[PDB]
Amino acid sequence: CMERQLEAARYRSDGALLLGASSLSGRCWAGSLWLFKDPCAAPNEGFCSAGVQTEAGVADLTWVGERGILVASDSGAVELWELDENETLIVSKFCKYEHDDIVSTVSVLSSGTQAVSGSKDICIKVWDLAQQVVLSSYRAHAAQVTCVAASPHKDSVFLSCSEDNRILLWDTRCPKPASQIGCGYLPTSLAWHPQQSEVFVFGDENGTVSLVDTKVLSSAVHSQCVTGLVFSPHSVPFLASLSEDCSLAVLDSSLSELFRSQAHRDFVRDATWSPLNHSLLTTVGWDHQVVHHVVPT
Amino acid sequence: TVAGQFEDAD
Amino acid sequence: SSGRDLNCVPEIADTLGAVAKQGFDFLCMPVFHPRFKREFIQEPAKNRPGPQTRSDLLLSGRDWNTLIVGKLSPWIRPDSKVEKIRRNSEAAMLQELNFGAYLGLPAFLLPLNQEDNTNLARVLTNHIHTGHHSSMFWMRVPLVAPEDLRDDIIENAGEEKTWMWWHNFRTLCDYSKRIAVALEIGADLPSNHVIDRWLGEPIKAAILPTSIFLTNKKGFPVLSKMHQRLIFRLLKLEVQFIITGTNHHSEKEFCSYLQYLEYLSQNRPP
Repeated sequence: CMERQLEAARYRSDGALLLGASSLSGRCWAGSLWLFKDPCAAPNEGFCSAGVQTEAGVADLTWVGERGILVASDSGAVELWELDENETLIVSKFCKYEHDDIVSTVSVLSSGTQAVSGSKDICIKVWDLAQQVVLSSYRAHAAQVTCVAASPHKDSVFLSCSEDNRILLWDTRCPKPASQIGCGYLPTSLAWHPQQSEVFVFGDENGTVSLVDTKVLSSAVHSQCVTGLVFSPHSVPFLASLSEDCSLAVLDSSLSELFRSQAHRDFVRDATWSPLNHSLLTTVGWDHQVVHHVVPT
Repeated sequence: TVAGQFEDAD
Repeated sequence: SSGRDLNCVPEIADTLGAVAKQGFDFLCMPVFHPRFKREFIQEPAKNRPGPQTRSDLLLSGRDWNTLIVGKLSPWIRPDSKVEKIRRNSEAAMLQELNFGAYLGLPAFLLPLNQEDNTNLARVLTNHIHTGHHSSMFWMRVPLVAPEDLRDDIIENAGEEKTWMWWHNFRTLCDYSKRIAVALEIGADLPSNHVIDRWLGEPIKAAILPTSIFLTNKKGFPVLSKMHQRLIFRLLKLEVQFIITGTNHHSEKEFCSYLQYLEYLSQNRPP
């Protein structure tokens, strides 16, 4: 049986669906990861394509290609699992305890051979997956790192947000790699516009979503802290936002609400547009529900 | 145990 | 006289046994899951069914009273600027403190990371005046504020402030004897006067992150010749130590981090 609370739900180009879940209450606090060839079948453990247990909770995960998951563990570890050739087992590749606290999130740089992570130890670290070692570490923030987002357009650049009202852009290619970008209330989630080089959106704890250019336009969309943002795969994105109000809001390019849903009965924890039909959504929250929304577009 | 196991670093 | 301060506990029995085998004698664990945020006002989140925390039957009553030390959830911000966040933080803090008392934890850790904690003091005093004398309240506080320790990596962009934070908190709580300090040691140390003043406080525990340990020729972890003075002066105070972090010296076992700390104690000046 799988742990109740789903933590993340990430699609892959083929169409499979990877659900990382953890049991935040009860006797055991372990975690697990599941892979479904047919997303609709989930979360029934019997219909899962593959699955495995992990020693500690899965704070956040991310695909690293056609096979490979970079899992962030609350045990202060950054694990890398790799699926078998036939995609029947989730094998482990390496686990590194290089953080002194829970790892909030991890992202994969555009090149795909490197990754980044930030922890509640107010520290960020950049990893090389092939060398399975840490290249650089930065205690730039003065508080716990809340979110990290690698640029999908150009390599070696990423955004970081912390609980000290700082939004730092990074460029490791040059000395003094960190800058500061601002407009307020603490940032809580970040996303990069996929079809634009330097336009990115960030949410604040009050439920307001703002659109900024690296070289601001805001809207009140939620009544509580935004937990994530995921741009749509279309040629004209349809940014989707979820918050602790147990609500989903799909917005236009001008941050005007276009569709809303409340099928979840608890915290919505992740959403991801399907890569087979751009109209299908797929959201998971701690209510142990996986909901597919036919967003109008 | 090891000679200098607690010896001070430079 | 040492603790591990683990922020992840897959299974309580396993973690406790492993920590005991490493030479420690008490464990600093989170009573609630650090990431299990809870809502207390707005539906439907307030109706979250099922258990909210591991049952207390897992350990004998004596075990809770002596070996475990609670830690407040990291997502609780009583002094936040958002009213809903503030109320959620207050409710969560009260619930966690009440659960800690129910278990009978000898000590409980609370973090200080911001210059304003008036609401936290209010909540803590409201809790203290309930009538249970079971537990103390260690207040984590660093020597150097994070804002003064950042690596100066940003391009776009006074040491007593931490003691000012401690003083304001303890005066808000009316010098209650149940409030003690859990001084946290950073890589760099402040001037001699700051530490001398800091040693005049009721420090009950000291936190030594593994990140501050140097490396000896052989390879085992070791402290610098200036940290030794502070450790000795604390030992004179008979303060408890809490080795936190991970095995930065991966080659050696975590037990080493503590064995060295014993070498100082048995080599203390006569």
